[PDB]
Amino acid sequence: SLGHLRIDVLNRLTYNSSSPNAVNCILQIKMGDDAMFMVPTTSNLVMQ
Amino acid sequence: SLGHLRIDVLNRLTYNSSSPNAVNCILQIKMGDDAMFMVPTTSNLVMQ
Amino acid sequence: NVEAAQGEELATEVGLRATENDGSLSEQLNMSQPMFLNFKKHKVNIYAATHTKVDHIFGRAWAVGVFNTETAAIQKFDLHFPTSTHGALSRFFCHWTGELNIHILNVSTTNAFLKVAHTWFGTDSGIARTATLESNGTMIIPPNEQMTLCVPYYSEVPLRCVKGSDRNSAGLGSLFTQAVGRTISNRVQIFVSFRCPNFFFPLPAPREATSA
Amino acid sequence: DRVAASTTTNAGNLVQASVAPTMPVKPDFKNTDDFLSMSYRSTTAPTNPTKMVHLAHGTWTTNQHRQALVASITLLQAFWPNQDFPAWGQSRYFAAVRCGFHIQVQLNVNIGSAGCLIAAYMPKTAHDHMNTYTFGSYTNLPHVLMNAATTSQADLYIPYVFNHNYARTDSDDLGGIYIWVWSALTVPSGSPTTVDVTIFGSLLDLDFQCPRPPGADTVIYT
Amino acid sequence: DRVAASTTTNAGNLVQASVAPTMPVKPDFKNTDDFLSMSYRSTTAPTNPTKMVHLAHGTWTTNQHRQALVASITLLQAFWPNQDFPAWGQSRYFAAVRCGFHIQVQLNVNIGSAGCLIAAYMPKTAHDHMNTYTFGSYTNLPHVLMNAATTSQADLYIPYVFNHNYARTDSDDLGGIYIWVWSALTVPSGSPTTVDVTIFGSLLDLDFQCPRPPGADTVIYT
Repeated sequence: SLGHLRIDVLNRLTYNSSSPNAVNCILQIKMGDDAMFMVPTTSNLVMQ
Repeated sequence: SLGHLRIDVLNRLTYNSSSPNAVNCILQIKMGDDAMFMVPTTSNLVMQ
Repeated sequence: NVEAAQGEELATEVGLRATENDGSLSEQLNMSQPMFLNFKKHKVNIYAATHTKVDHIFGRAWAVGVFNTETAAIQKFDLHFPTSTHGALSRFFCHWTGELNIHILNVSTTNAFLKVAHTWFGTDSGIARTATLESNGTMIIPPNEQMTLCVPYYSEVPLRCVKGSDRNSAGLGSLFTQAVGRTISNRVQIFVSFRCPNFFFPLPAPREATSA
Repeated sequence: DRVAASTTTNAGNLVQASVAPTMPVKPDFKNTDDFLSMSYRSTTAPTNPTKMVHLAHGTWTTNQHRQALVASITLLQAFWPNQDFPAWGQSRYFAAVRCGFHIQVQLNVNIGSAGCLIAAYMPKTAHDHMNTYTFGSYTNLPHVLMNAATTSQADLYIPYVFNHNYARTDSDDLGGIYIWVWSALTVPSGSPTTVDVTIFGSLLDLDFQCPRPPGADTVIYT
Repeated sequence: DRVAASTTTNAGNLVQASVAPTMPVKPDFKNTDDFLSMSYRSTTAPTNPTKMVHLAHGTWTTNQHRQALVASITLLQAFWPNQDFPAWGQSRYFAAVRCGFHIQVQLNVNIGSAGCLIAAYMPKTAHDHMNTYTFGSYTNLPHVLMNAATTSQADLYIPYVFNHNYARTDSDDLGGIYIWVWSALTVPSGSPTTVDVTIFGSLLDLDFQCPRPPGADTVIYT
């Protein structure tokens, strides 16, 4: 495991009458600047 | 006739709860930069 | 203006040409082909090398003949110019002179050496010169192996003609082989590739023969 | 009385026994009209097919979940499906297209709604199969994200990208822009539910080649 | 997030809350293709309507006397009466024509026949009435005489000549070329009687203006 990331509330969402009740969010992992990969190897998966 | 101008919807008006349902619009014809007029002439109209 | 163009002198360029005066046939090669207002003639080389050049095209070899040899007796095998392959592109020319490669491919279930020798003159030079092929340029080929040996041009006819089948001057050669080492079912396959050919004079494009 | 040749565009004329041409007395062949009865620039006519046009609007509502498709545009067949479009008449002759593409996605969201549509670009040979692609990875494509709030317009320029050198007009060969739901919209009450989406396109770097009969199809690359 | 305007040809786009555009990695927007898959010049497409076209052939026989009419062409409506002609598709949009004209009268007479046709040019407001004109005087017009013997082709260039500044496409406004019998032909026997006449036209100094709906007519000068 690469480790947990936890997302918690500091301040609850404050919704207005003209405003939505709850919002939908998305996480994305972008690989870094310096990231190397090494020593190519086969795997059992198919089509990838 | 000087020709039609048509005004149509690309995207319907999106109204909010704090926002009006429908808006009132106005067309104005401004005469151009270079527009000349020519050869003055009387007409049958009155007061104009 | 931009679109239109006019004569009356350059109507030669717009494609009007009198076939009755051709000059030399090679003079037509110099002729500038006609063009309208919009065409762009540009020579675009996609490959560095040219497949069109005589030197390159006949570099690719082609397969003439297959036979198994179970007998040590000297094998007469005659080489015609290529038919039914890209070698048939050479069918435009009669007179041909140049040295030619021979790729022979030895297949032996039981271990056998096989020998290759080439003679431009046929079996009969007026005497039977086939008594032993050792002295005529023999090159020995190991079992399950192949070699690229090329034959120099030795002929009493300075120019071979492609078309004719006449054994004297027409063919591009006649090939001799014999197995050694007390074997059978020694099977060979032989490939003929030209090297820096010189083709002289053209002929019309030959008819496909359905009736042979 | 000599040989006179005449060539315009594709056509050409080789005449024998020609006669010298005639023109009215004191002719003036200068094209433009000065003074001008038209304010337009005389390069209008050939330029005209490049004009930007409304393309394939779609309606994106609450109910549609993620990975759903709002609207679809087949790129190269999009600019002249009908006779009404400006680039149609001149594309009804020439059979090939080298043209580049400019597409500006128009969108309007009433302030107080939240969600995203994604405008991507999928070339034909890619478009052949949707089933292969993970959804979470579509951002690898040339694209632009569109936030509900604070985005009026999304401007993306697409260079010509396709297998074959030239592409057939009447076909789908350039592939097309597909607009996907990145996240559901969230509507407070009361609000209009349907958020209308209009893909307002354009075209640039115009090219045509390889003449054909007006109505007939012709194969080129295959 | 600022105001972004976009203008191409006639259309224009004024956007608020714009987003910076996107392009594929290492884009190359150069239009032309090198190496070339097409030998044609890329200016072909806009130039194409200028291409010279067969126009309204006619049959001139023995029986027809002098002052008779061999064939008739209504000039401006001549280049796109049908959908087949090259200049049609692009003239089906723009409603006005400033264009000049190039018409080359093609004719072939079997050696040993004698007679003449005259190729004249009559503008519209002239064409309204034939009845006024003496025949013997038609040579005042811009024209070319055509001898049976020793004339292959007759080349005449017509500059734009008309009352109004611009002329309507779909109408006859430019008038037209009318070909008349200057003297009867004389045929020895045996010979083919009918001598076929084909007016092989063209167009130059192309111009168009004043956009309209594709199929609808519009008044301008009247």
